[PDB]
Amino acid sequence: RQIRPYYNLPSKSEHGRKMTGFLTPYRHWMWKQNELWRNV
Amino acid sequence: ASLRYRRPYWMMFLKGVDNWKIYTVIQQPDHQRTEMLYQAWLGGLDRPYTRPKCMANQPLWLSKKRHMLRKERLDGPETPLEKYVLEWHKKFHSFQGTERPTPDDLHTALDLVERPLDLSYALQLLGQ
Amino acid sequence: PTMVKFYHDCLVRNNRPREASSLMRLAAERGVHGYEDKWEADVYKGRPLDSEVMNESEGQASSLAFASLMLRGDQRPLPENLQALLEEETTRNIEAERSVPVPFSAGLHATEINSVFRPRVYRQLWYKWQHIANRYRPTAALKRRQLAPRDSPTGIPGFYRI
Amino acid sequence: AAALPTFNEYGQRVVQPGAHGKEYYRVATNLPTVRTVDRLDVVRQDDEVLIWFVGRSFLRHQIRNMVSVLKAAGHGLWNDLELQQALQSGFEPSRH
Amino acid sequence: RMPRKPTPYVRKFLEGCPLPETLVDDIAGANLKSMAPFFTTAPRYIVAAESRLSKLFFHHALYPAGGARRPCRVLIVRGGRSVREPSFTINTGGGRGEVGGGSRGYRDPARRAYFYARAGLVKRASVDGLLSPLCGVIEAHFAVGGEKLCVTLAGLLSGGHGGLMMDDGNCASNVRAAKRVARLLHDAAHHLSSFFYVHTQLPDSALFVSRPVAVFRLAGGLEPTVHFAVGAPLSVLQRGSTTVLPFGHIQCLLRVRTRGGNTPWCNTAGNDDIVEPWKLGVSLDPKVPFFMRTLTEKRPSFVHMNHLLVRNDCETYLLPQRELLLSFHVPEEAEAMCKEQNEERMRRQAALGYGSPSHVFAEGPRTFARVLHGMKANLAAVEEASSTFRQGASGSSRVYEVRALPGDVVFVPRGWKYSVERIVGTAIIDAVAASTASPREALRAVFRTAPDPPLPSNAEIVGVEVDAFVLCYKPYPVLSNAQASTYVAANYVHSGIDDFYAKGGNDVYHKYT
Amino acid sequence: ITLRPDATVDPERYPLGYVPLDGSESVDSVWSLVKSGAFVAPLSKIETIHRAHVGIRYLTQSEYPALSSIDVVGLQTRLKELCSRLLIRRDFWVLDDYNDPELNSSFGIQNMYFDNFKWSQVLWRRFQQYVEEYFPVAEHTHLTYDEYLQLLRSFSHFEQGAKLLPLLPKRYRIHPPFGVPALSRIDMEPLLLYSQWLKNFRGPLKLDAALVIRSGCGAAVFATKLNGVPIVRGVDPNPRAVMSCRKDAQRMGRRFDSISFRVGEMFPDKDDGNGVPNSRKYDIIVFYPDQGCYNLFFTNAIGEYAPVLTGFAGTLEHFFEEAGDYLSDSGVIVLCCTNVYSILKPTEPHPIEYEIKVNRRWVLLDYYDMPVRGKGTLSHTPTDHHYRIPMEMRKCMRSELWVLHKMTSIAHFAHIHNIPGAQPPSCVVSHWRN
RNA sequence: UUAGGAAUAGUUAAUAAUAAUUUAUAAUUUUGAUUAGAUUGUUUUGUUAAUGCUAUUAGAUGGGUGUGGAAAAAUAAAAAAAAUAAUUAAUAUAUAUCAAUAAUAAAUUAAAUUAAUCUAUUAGUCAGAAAUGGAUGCCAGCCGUUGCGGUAAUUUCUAUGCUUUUAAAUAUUAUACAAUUAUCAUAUUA
Ligand SMILES: [Mg+2]
Repeated sequence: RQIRPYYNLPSKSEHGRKMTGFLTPYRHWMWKQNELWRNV
Repeated sequence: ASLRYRRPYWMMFLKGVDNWKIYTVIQQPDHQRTEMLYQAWLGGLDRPYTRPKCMANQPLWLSKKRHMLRKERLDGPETPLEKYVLEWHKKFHSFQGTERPTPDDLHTALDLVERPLDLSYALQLLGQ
Repeated sequence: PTMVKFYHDCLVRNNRPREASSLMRLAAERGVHGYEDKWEADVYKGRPLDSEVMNESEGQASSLAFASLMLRGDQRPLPENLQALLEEETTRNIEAERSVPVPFSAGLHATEINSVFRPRVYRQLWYKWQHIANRYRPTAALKRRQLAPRDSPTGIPGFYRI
Repeated sequence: AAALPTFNEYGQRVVQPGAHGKEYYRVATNLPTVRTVDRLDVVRQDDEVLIWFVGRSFLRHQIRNMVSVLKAAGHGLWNDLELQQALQSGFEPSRH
Repeated sequence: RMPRKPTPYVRKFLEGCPLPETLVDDIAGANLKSMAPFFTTAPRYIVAAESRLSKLFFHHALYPAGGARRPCRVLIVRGGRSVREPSFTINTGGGRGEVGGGSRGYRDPARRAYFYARAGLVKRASVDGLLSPLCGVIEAHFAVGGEKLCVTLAGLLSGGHGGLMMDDGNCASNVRAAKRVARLLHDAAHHLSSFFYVHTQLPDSALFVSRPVAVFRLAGGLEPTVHFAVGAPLSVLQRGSTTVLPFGHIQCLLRVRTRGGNTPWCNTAGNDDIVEPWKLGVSLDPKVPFFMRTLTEKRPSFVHMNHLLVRNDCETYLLPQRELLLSFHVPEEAEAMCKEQNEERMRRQAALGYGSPSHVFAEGPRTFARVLHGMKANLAAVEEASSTFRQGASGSSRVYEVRALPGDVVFVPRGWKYSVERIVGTAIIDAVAASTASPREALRAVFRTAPDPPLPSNAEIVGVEVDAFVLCYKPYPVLSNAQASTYVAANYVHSGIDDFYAKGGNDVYHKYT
Repeated sequence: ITLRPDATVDPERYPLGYVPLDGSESVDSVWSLVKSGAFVAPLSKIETIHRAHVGIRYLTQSEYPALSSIDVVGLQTRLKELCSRLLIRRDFWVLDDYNDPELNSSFGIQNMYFDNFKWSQVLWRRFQQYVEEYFPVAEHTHLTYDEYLQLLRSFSHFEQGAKLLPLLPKRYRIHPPFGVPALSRIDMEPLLLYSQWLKNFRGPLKLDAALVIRSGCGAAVFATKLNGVPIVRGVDPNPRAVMSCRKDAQRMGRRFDSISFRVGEMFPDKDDGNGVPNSRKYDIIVFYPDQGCYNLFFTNAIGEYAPVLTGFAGTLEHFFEEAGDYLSDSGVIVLCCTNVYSILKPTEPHPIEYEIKVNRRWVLLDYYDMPVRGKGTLSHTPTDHHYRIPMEMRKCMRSELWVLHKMTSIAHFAHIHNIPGAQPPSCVVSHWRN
């Protein structure tokens, strides 16, 4: 399941979900680290 | 979270309708009478008409006719500027129009200003 | 009430909403059972009859050609050369939509789909005077294994057979 | 109600001869048990109550049973339903 | 299939009646399918269920499907109060994100039940427990000379009026706010101990600043909110250079005591030295032996001021803190609008001469006109049953008495008058003794839930209590003839509500251009 | 009930005395009519009065929430007042959704109890004659909908059985005719603690002749025969409950043979001195009293020359006085309560402890308690409204069990009080003397 | 597969024929059809010396939406469902704890699932004598709706012990002795 942290981009919309899937570059970097540790 | 299997396939990517649950049960005879009485309530038709089975909005030929048949909100223009506003809406506010206005056409609307009511019609054309 | 159920579906199928709205308006005023809640407003209140327009069209002349055209009140007609070119646009557009077949109908209206009729004698019932054209009752009225137990015959030979 | 036609546990329709017309439209009693009590008063005197029965003819132990029914009603044991059901029960020709 | 044990008998097929989903949708207010004509002024009670009442259903509760023009009903919602925590951003962690925004409503209820096993002292909860320090920091702001307290009360009136209707000509707001308190103190001078009710803004002691730009927060740490409230909250301008008030939409219903010159107690009373008139015959025991009635406090004796709290500029959401009785006086415009709408629908839909029977539900073929006349007569019977007729000054209107509990939401429209009384307890009246005399001599058991009232020219301010929180919202739009003629509720089952309340009404050409 | 329209609210607009429904208005609109004193009866369908019955009982509990003991007594008084206004007509077969003989569909609670084909063909007529015994069509022109719902449940007890689970092993069914209160899941657990107590204390105490007081449906009598007590006799002031219980004992096989049912107010007669029925002395006397919300609250003293208590305390002092005349020596009494007398009435003292400490006629031999495990109605009088116990009252209720013996029989039970883990009073240790 | 056995059809084949304007001496059925009744099937069950008798609960579902690879789609305690959510263990659910509502009904049938000391173990046995434990009335008083009495009526069915067990039905005939009551039926001829 794709994790939605609290510090993602919030979608201020009353017609749908309140949080998007747009990350932070720190989240991108740590996801790359976890990707390498799974790649082994 | 898609409505691919909850509504018919012609309602794919469909947004902005009044209620898309209406157009799934149109073919029932209690709702088919309601659709034909609504077209008579909207006017513009000389014969009884039902919208097509795979359409939720009005068709492009029918919505163009009711836009052309619609009486303008300003009736009986006194000033030649107000006659130019009615020419502005027939040219630059037609149904599914393509042509854009011209800054020379804005100069024509700004040269016919006589009364202070004409400036409110002219500056609202400047905002468009 | 059986006559109003059939005659409403025939006028809807034959594209007559003025005759169908007047039928629901008539059955609510006469006190027909099942139709006292369905009462429609008359949207054709100012419009004349359909046969009177065809009689007037064979024989004010600008309003004679556009007497059939229905307007909301906040609508105005076009010039007579421009409106007549617009009326032929809607004429060729309506027949273009009605000529396209619906792909899973077997050439039938939605009134014809799943409309099998046998009289009330076909499902465990006999003559009554008030049931003129009575549709036979569904198979969920009499379940098997509630009238007779398992491996025992029930006295309904032709019930579930449609 | 029990003699009316009903489907049994095997589904076949059975009907008892009680709900036929001969046994259905049957009067309750046959014996002259319909009696008159002209006056029945419960008067609270000092330290006691007095139940007065004024009537031309009485049945066997009728007054002594009505006194027990009134005593049970004085403790609050019956209602409008049970008194009417006991009056509709009628005569019982059995000691036990 | 399912494994079923074989039996040599017939099988029972049950069609057993469940709890109707339409019933709980009409009770919870989440039906969205009921087309109901004949708009009335009787109030609507809605039991708030778990996650069943939002702004989408409350918009249809205000404007029903019949084509209404104005929300002319008082809406009581049992257990609909919400409590919001303040939200803040997290500086630490993997990034910047705002948390803390959450609603305590529908899960943490007011007045938790006290059942325990061992003149008589019982344990109860009369005040709302969540907002009790928030009411405490308001009640302590008025705690104490007397003139400083009088100008503190006059300076905190909401909008200068405080809900009171008083005629004021050629007068500014700051002098009118003092003249209203002077009129109240001149009126309450004759009684030894009386009370009055006012609307009051939040004081400066209830709002504290937080450094991060500038954040104002409440003292109790909790915010009384209504999550199903539609529209925008009322913006109040701060005077002291006019800026917005940080919590101007949250107001208080203050009860102020005057001086002039959690333990209820129950007692069983006895007496020393035709019962059922609705029943035809006589019974050996009554079918209903005892009655239960609501006990209210005493109103002091009464020219006389109006003493009615009217909000003509905002929509009111009352969140009671104690058991209150609200007597709503209906304005003339709402009953006139309902009368003209019902008569318009009757002359449009029912053109039959109706035959003139004896009563409405008589023997005969039930036509459409007879159904409409029966529904209108039942609506009139509901209006006559749940209301009373009082006198004015010359004037007479419907008065609806509403029992409001802590935790409820009472939506009051603009222009509706109401008087506030405090519910003190519960009495029991037996039907045998009440047939011969007044029910005051027929009291059997009396529970006094409010043991409050103590007994230690002009009038002096003794104390201040917060009986309710007044959430003021911007006035909801009144539809015109063309807007109500084209208003369809099926266009608002998903969206278009924030556009309905932001813009004025709805579009006349909405979704058919 | 036959209405009197002259004493109603609006005899001009509604000359029949009631406001017909027609199934169009909301539930809170009907609830505002009932609160003002107007009678409500359906016009066309039973579904309109069934929807008005469920919603008014739900709206009344929201206006008067059960927050303490004094709020349940007020809610039971308010619900009894409002539900009497919700009427149904006497000839309920003229309504639309009573039965449909062609579609085999009907509305009402009879679809929970009976079959579709069985109701719409034969059982609509048997229920029509079932109401005529208790409520005739002559004397009554209208029925309260709570009485109509109880008649449909009592017709189920007349047609088929009523299992007492988990008191009876799945095949013994009782048939309470009408007006006899059956037991719910909460009413079963004071008898479930007693059945486990009687399973273990039969033989150490040598119980043979049991006497059951206020049997009602006979559930306390049949539970004693399951544990092995040979001679049981029940006393019931309802005469129709006595005839039904002895007919169920014949239906329940050959292991219910020495069971007897007599009509008596609280105890047997004990009037004849020449026939001497005093030789039949019971060694165990059981009492399972009913605890209604109106009866638990209004307990007070009445009477000048015969001063007596009323309510639950007056029912206990009737049991605590005359039990010695029917008990043998070395015999016990068993009281099955449910701790609602202390919850719904906490200001008054304990009525069972008032007999032991003050009157000094009985000695507490044993006491047990067990928390309530299920939910449902508690001591439901039949023709009134249903009221299930809320959660905050259910978690504090306990199924009690009181075992008392005579003050004169201390010397027999003296060695029982000498065991470790027991509670002897100060009077039985002075009579033991090592 | 039917204790009392007869007809059936959107029909059979050919075909330059998708989407049959034609051809034919067409097709099923007494070797048992179609229809009507009963009806998921299944060396899994039970029994026996038994190739006998007797049971069954895997499933599927031409008009709800031509979407989708496939309609199986209006509801299932897992089948973990695109970042290692968690992967030590046992409860794995109540506790997703309130709420209209009823045990009518649906299953099920023992043999520890953490530790904080301490109770576990039918009966003073009933060879047959007891049971306010069932069923159960009758009668003329010289004779009127007064409701006194024989009369505290007598007989008839019983549990229990005694899971050494006793009464009710079925298995195991896979054979039914003769002569009769009744039906499915070849006349024995150089
Ligand atoms: Mg050929």
